[PDB]
Amino acid sequence: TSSVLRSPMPGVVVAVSVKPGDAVAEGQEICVIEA
Amino acid sequence: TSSVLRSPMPGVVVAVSVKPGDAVAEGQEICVIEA
Repeated sequence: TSSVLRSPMPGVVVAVSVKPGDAVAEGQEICVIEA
Repeated sequence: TSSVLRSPMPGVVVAVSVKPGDAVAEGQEICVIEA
């Protein structure tokens, strides 16, 4: 019933586009990480 | 140089574990989405 998203790399989070309670669509941006 | 993480499914974000400026390790939890 649930998905846990993890970072694919070491880096720094530069943007986060969602907060708890927001809906998401498949393919919708969650965050951006710089290497 | 950068990674864009997207939702793998339609759902609702139930938890977000990072904010801009935080470091992440490979495999570190970003968020949890419920279907």
